Amino acid sequence: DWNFEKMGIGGLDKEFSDIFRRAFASRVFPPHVKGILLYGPPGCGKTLLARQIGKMLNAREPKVVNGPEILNKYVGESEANIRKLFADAEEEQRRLGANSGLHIIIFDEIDAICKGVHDTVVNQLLSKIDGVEQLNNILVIGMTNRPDLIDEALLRPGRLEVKMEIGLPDEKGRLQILHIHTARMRGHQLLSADVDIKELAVETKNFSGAELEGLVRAAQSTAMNRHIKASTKVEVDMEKAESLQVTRGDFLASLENDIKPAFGTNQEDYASYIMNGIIKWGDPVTRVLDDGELLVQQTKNSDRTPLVSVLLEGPPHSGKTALAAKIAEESNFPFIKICSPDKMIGFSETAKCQAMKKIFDDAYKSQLSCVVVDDIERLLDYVPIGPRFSNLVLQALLVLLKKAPPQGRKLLIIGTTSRKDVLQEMEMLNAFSTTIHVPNIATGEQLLEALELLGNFKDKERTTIAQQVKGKKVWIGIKKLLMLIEMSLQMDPEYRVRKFLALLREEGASP
Amino acid sequence: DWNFEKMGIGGLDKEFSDIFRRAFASRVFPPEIVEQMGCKHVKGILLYGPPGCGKTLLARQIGKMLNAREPKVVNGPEILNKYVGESEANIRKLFADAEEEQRRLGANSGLHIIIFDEIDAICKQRGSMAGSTGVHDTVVNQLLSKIDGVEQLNNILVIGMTNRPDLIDEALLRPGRLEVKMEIGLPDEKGRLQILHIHTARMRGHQLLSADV
Amino acid sequence: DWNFEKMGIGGLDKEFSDIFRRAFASRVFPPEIVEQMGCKHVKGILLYGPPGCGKTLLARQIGKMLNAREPKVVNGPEILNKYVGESEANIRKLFADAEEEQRRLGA
Amino acid sequence: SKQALSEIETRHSEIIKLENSIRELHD
Amino acid sequence: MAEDADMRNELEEMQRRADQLADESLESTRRMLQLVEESK
Ligand SMILES: Nc1ncnc2c1ncn2[C@@H]1O[C@H](COP(=O)(O)OP(=O)(O)OP(=O)(O)O)[C@@H](O)[C@H]1O
Ligand SMILES: Nc1ncnc2c1ncn2[C@@H]1O[C@H](COP(=O)(O)OP(=O)(O)OP(=O)(O)O)[C@@H](O)[C@H]1O
Ligand SMILES: Nc1ncnc2c1ncn2[C@@H]1O[C@H](COP(=O)(O)OP(=O)(O)OP(=O)(O)O)[C@@H](O)[C@H]1O
Ligand SMILES: Nc1ncnc2c1ncn2[C@@H]1O[C@H](COP(=O)(O)OP(=O)(O)OP(=O)(O)O)[C@@H](O)[C@H]1O
Repeated sequence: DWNFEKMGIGGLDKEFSDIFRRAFASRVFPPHVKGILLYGPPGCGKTLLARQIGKMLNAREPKVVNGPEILNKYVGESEANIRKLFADAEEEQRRLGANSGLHIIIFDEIDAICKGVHDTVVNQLLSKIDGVEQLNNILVIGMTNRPDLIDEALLRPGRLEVKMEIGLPDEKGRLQILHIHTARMRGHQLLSADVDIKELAVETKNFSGAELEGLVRAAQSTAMNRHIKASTKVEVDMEKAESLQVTRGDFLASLENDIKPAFGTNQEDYASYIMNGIIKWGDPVTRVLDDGELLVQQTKNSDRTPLVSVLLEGPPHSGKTALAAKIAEESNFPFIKICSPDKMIGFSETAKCQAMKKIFDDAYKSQLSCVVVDDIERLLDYVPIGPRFSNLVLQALLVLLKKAPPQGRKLLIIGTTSRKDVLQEMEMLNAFSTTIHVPNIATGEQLLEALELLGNFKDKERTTIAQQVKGKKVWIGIKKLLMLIEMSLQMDPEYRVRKFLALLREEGASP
Repeated sequence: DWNFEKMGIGGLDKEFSDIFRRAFASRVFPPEIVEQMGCKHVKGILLYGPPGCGKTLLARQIGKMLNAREPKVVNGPEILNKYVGESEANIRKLFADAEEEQRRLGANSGLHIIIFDEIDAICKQRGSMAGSTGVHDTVVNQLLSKIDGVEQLNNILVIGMTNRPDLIDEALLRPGRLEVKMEIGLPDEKGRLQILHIHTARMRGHQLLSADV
Repeated sequence: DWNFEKMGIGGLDKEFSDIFRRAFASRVFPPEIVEQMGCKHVKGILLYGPPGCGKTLLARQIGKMLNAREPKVVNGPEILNKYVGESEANIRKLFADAEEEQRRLGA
Repeated sequence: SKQALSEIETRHSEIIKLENSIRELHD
Repeated sequence: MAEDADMRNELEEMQRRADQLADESLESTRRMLQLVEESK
């Protein structure tokens, strides 16, 4: 049949239709091709198609041979063996000529036939199939998993014409396979109603078919084992298991620990650069974000300024990278990436140059994009002694900052640092188009608002803190504020406020 | 005539339970229920772990637990032979009885055990290796084809153990051929207590041990 | 007829005492107590050190101190061979009489 | 295989038997 | 550059073809023919 689902296979409707259109169209057509090969990853049904094609055509029973079985120690027996194998159709061709049936030969694991002895055996088969006497009643189907280890000569035209392929099933194919292998369960009512096949099809990814069957078998096994007690002497529910109903829990368990996939996946870490969100502890944050939005719209709309850059400056422990990430996510450009020194530990200068070049090469392809670079001074490692740093990465940056992208494309660049004077000394402060400033907490009112937003000290403690602080100014970074709060939250309720004030005084300084 | 205490494995109490759950449940329930289920029995177990953990003990005890004929052990790479095309015959001679019986008694036959040992001495990556005359690739292909081929066999169980799984070839580790992949490992205080108790039982039973231990 | 002063080794008292304690102590006690205790004998020894100290002498003397079959001495890499699967056939020949006699005479 | 060599040997054993038979006839 | 140290080789023989029995068979058959001719 041409249904492709009656015989117990799914996921390759188009390939089956191609097989029908290309291979056997001539035979069906009112009154040829003599080479077929199959190759695909392990799993997805190949032997099934072999057996089905064996019983499909109104042809004689196919012969099944092995891969490494055509051999023998005594020179002479292998040649006689192949001769015996191929002797079947000779008599039929002799006695019936053109008006003869079709012969199907199945070679299993043919990859072991091509590699001295292997040369002669491949030559014998090669001559027999495509030699002086052309037989139009012989068809050979071979299958492998590693086509790389096959000879080119075996694949020339006139010998192996049709070269199909198999592939990992899609969601529809997985649903078809699950239907096929749960048909019996549904027919005998042994499957519970709470199970939802759509959820399983959505959840499972790239199981290549065989793993789906394994998962179904594992779920059956666990549902079967729930109704058996073994220790002293094996015993089973007997009658009570006659109503054994599988549950969603079994398909859950069989998926999370066993029946794992044979392939991998990827991971993302974009959540690591914001851990406490953003709180409006003061006016300047809104100003910074509004300026970022203006820059984003400027890069989006302009036509004769394709490249735009900005610099974020602020004393240490002032959350510059957090604002950089937030402004990056606000724009919602198609392509966004963050180049940070955390990945590159122990690298030389050349590796850093290559990494930056790769990131920018990726960024150039898309239409419009934005890139952010954080902690420049650590990227081109800097030490006040000497000073000392790298002169290759610096030039790479100074060149990449004023290189226009391909025609009709847009790139935005943001940079964050905490040492502006040094950058102005190296002359890199000229490249950037404009700069923005990130301040520190200055007035006690902003501090009190910050504590109120954090919600860690109550009205009495807050009043005491206000009395002790309103007559003073402050200079503190938000990250350090969180650290100090955590440090002072470790004492008993009696010493918390006094400890916090003591720590603030100890770290208390002026700009 | 069996009892979990008779084998004498200490510190591996959940691994054996998992193996019994996932490999021998199908063969114990009434045939009619299984036939209604239409499931196929597993045909492979793989074990690995650092030296001196209990793998071979598990294999021996599993072989002794069941019924029918005793297993057929293959000590390391004792299959290789110098004559051309003679290793394949030695590989194919192992499955002769299984093939014959499955052909003769349909789906009401006994059980045959095959215990491969130091499996990584034969089954290396097909494309790997160098020009060693190519015998190893032909061995791997023959084993792969015979374990699960066009002709179907469903009354054999194969156990394999090793010390470095990553060198086995992928085409062998897929559901159907060798599914369960355990990992025997170092014990913990409870396992250490169980092992110490196991190995000192008879001394306690014959009054050969002092009261201060 | 054995006596420690006959074998002629000097400066290796403690080492020999330790080896005799760990290795040949199981096989000298009356069998009944060993069976009751239920233990398996030790089947290995490794000797190492700098050149010229007395390893091979100890091995040879241990060879001429027991009442059993003569040792099978292997001189370096005697067991390699050019053909395929002929080193393994050489190795398996050493553990040949042991297996058959174990299966024949039990314990 | 060695089976071929054994088959040749049996062939020749039968030939020797025929040799003896014909020698007896001539005698 | 890195020069490969050299190489080492492994061997795998094959069955021999004595084909010497057929000679004895042929000699025997010729003797058959001689005796058969004489008997007539
Ligand atoms: N799409 C599918 N439809 C039906 N059965 C499938 C499908 N995918 C996998 N299977 C199951 O997996 C196996 C199909 O693979 P098969 O036995 O033909 O081996 P193969 O992967 O082609 O061979 P090899 O090990 O040589 O690569 C059977 O158990 C079949 O039940
Ligand atoms: N309004 C805010 N502005 C900035 N960061 C904030 C704000 N509210 C909360 N945070 C949190 O404060 C932390 C800021 O630490 P971050 O590492 O960004 O500081 P930094 O001074 O830019 O860094 P570095 O000193 O390592 O260059 C982040 O957890 C951020 O989520
Ligand atoms: N879990 C265990 N419980 C009881 N005895 C154990 C256990 N593990 C090891 N033993 C003891 O150690 C020996 C068994 O070693 P085993 O054959 O399992 O080693 P292995 O890991 O297969 O070694 P190798 O890697 O060298 O082949 C026996 O003495 C057995 O009593
Ligand atoms: N304890 C000893 N008492 C008496 N003679 C000794 C002693 N140790 C070594 N010798 C002398 O030195 C020789 C040591 O030879 P032996 O083979 O033990 O050296 P080795 O360390 O095994 O050799 P290699 O350096 O190749 O390892 C003996 O033959 C003997 O003459």
